Amino acid sequence: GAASGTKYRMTLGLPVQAIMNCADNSGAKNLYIVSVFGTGARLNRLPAASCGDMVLATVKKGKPDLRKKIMPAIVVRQRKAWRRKDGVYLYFEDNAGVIVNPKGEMKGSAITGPVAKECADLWPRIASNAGTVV
Amino acid sequence: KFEQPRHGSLGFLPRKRASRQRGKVKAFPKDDASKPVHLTAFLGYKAGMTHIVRDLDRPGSKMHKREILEAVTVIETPPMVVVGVVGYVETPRGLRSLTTVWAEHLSEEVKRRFYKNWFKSKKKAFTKYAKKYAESTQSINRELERIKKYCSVVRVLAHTQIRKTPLAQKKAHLMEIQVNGGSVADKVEWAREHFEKTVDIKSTFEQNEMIDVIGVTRGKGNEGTTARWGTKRLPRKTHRGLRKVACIGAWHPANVQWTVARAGNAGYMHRTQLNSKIYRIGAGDDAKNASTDFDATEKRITPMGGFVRYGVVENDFVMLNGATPGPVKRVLTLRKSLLTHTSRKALEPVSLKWIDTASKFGHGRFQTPAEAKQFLGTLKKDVA
Amino acid sequence: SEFQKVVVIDAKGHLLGRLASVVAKQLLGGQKVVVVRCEELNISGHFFRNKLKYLAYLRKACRYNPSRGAFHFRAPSRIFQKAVRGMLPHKTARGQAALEHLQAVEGIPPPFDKQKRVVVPAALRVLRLKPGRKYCTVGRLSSEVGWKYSDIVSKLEERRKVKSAAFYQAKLAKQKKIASAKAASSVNGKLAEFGY
RNA sequence: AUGCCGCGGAGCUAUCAUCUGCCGGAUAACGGCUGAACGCCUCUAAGCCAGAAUCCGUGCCAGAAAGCGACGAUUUUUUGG
RNA sequence: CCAAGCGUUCAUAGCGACGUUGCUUUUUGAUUCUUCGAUGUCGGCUCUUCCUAUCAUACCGAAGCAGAAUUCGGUAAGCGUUGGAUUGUUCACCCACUAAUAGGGAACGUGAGCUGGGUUUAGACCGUCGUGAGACAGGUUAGUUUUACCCUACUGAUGAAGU
RNA sequence: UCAGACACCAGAAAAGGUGUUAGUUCAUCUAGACAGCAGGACGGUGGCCAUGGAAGUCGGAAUCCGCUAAGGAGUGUGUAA
Ligand SMILES: [Mg+2]
Ligand SMILES: [Mg+2]
Ligand SMILES: [Mg+2]
Repeated sequence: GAASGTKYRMTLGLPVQAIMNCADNSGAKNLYIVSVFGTGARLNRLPAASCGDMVLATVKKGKPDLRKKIMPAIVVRQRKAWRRKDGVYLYFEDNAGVIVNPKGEMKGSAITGPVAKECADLWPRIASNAGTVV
Repeated sequence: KFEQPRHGSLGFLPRKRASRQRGKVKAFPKDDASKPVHLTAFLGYKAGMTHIVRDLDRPGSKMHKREILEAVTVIETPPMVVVGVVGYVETPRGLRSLTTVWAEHLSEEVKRRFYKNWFKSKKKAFTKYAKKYAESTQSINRELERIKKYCSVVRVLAHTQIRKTPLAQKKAHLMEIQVNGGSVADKVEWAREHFEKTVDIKSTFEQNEMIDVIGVTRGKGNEGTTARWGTKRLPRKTHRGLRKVACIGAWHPANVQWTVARAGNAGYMHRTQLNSKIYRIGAGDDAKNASTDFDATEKRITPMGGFVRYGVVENDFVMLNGATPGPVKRVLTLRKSLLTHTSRKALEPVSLKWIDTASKFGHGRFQTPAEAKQFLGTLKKDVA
Repeated sequence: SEFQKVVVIDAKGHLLGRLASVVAKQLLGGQKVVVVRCEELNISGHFFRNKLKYLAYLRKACRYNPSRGAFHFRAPSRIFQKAVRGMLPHKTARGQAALEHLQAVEGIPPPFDKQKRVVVPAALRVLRLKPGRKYCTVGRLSSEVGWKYSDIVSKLEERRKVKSAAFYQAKLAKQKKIASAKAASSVNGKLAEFGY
């Protein structure tokens, strides 16, 4: 919400309880998805995330200080292929995210690996620290 | 407790098989006498689906001036032949057909519609009516005059030229197409002048027009509630099956309610889908049917190897965006929109950049025979 | 003292239930009844209250299958027919035969516009309702609960009234010539002594 | 008892894929107009407007298997009509 | 309903005792009218519908610059009312998301629909009790979940003709 | 906009209604009743504390005279007072 604008529907790849790599240098390695922002009401349906989505996660492996707490995170890569409006189905080798604060500013300072264009356009702090985009 | 919306719409009941195949216009557009005389509907044949690339013209959108890929449906629409006219009188019990006037000559394909075995019959369908037409030509004019005096609603009887398609069926499809426009007398005069005459798709609809498509959906046979209504799969442990509804009602009312999902027929149902946009009205007489201002390659609208289970589209066609009811080769009714469109999406002019003509019988990689010959060079069969 | 085979009743200005009870009794006595202009019937009480009564009627539907449910007819002559049916033993053959001897219509369709139309004084609004008591017309109630033909009936009724006025004008002129040739007759004196 | 593995057209299928999903009338709460009674005042007394995701329709589905219409041809020189 | 009063000031913005008039109760109880030649028993899952005592969504009203926040205040049930840790559970509290995570009825909706975690007194262990056989405002563990092919209903599927 | 419709009987109350009809009381009433209503409403006194100014018309404490149809230390409008 209030990232830079809007995002098209994307095939969700990361339901709740999914664990994705931490793509940043914040000290974490193992983001565990607890909730997905913007998720409405649907009986039995798991909240699920795609690239560019803000989630709530905990760190399972990494610095002891980062663990045992809920923090916001943004998905930057996913393995489930999704469809761009230009008809291209694309996907990454792994699932990764970066720790952010509620405003969308990165907790870390560098991002390893590529970053989806949808995530980059929505979150400029992620775009600043991104290397290759798509 | 733990609320959820009900499964499926109570507006599409009963889910029986449609009593028809053709596709019926339930409501024609409101008549405006200020406009010229025109048709409000057309009949086509679903040839198949492909996809296009076009540049989106939508200010404020992230994809503005960017390329998008869209699935489209190709409907083969050779010109229809006007063979008659029906007048309807407004009554306090609804519209009533006052009388019907036919053309002097009817082709064989439309006369096959009046028979179950045309071949074995004596072909006596309009033979006495035809003689009336050429005796004095006075009962025809009287019947037409009565439509002018009475009959606030006028509809032409038009049939398809199905023999021009690759379909095995020889019996043509015939429908009443309401004539909207100026004055009942002008409707009748327009109709009489078009007896035995063809009306083609470009005289009915135009590029970028928003229309409705009416057809009978794909047959599915019976289906249990899981697929017919989308109910949740019961657990793996369930004795006596899991593709059902667990509780089909309470005590009191001591009856199964009409709102409970039940196994039954799941297809072949009548549907009118709104707001299909015409992306192209192709012409059957020009060899650049599938060419664009950006793809100059001279190609027509038939994929490599032909439309699967249809054949070659050699006639006029329409290229609606998205999907339509029914399978390949089912006759589809195209109807003028009952709504008014002023949205940017509805009003945007559509200019295609590229139309896929690769084979749909597999993962086809060549748009044309010439492209295949150039990429592969020569083969063992090609040399000799 | 009306034992005629068929009577045609102009329903305009009659109160629904009072006309319904008279017609129902006549049907049970073996009289064929035609009720025309059912859209001009009146029901006492203001419009909103009578609209609410139909809406409450419209709620009553079979819970497990409304296609079995009470069938709510919206047209004015069907609203009248329902009132008459409720006053007949319609689940018996005698009641069914009585009901079949009724024909209720909107407007005055062509069989009946050239026939004499009578009224029922026991059911006339002007005689039965106190002036200033609010009342509604059935055609208006019907049009707001789904009846579709208020406009076509109204247009056809204006056309019928034009023709009827022409017919009446022609009959007025013919009766005038007969009355002139009648009052000038010498036999009027001997008819006077008999009250004629 | 489909031996096993890769790819695998067609078909089926995915909120794992794509398409499409209106505007008219009467109202409630409540607010105005002409206007009194109770010689003034005041939405009310009769009435006229305005007015909600409400209600009723158009639109969409079924089509009365005992609701209906228009139209076509009417066992062919045997025999029936 | 009453109005002593709180509410710097104004008894009823919002609070409001003592009394007094009603509604409902899904509370055990009371009774013992139905059922003991037998109406399967909690919860969960699933699925539909109804009520309104309105959490959200629509439109309105009052207090004070806006901004908001409350009265959801008045109509109104059209349309929604979630993912988890736990509770066998009902209830409940907790982590979250969400526009919002409102309350109820349907034989305390729903077992020839499931499941069988609860209950489940046959096997067995313990605590207290009992001389004992054994007992229980208790705890624990193991313990078969039958049948539709009839009528109707419901879902779909054909169908005779005197006109 | 929830009428009511016949004992037992199948529901009802306190309290209220510018609903509607009908009747009572105090009393303003040819000494000119009410609303519509033209007017007047003298000075002590700008009553004592209150203060940047507060002369009724922003506050504390208190409610008097001579005359007249008419005067009280006041309902206010607005006024920088
Ligand atoms: Mg669940
Ligand atoms: Mg089992
Ligand atoms: Mg294919």
